Amino acid sequence: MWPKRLTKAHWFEIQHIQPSPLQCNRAMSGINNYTQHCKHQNTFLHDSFQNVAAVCDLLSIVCKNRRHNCHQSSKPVNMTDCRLTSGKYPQCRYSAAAQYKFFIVACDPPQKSDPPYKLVPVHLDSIL
Ligand SMILES: [Cl-]
Ligand code: NA
Ligand code: NA
Ligand code: NA
Ligand SMILES: [Zn+2]
Repeated sequence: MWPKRLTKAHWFEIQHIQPSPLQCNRAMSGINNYTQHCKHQNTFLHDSFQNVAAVCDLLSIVCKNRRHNCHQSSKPVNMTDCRLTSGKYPQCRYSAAAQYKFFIVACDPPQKSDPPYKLVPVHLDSIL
């Protein structure tokens, strides 16, 4: 059972930091249970939390929401794009598509419950 009271960064990890190979139907089940719906799409970054969090130390750039707490990866990474293809919740089923792309994360100072880096990733802003 996932903790019931997650930080933004912890939810980012759960939703977007997962290793490959991974199967979309299985990998989405916890996320969907947590949100009580079949999420229509989700991108899994096939990199470690530590490596993704290190992107936060890179130059800050503008986000889609017009804040300036975003940061671009210095290299592309392998990622899987899970796209909902059928099922009534909780029977959610997905197609998978591999990608090899740069990403942009929004980062914030850690909350008290987060690992005590200078900044932690909280939102997958873009893939590009
Ligand atoms: Cl991972
Ligand atoms: Na509390
Ligand atoms: Na990984
Ligand atoms: Na960068
Ligand atoms: Zn949709």
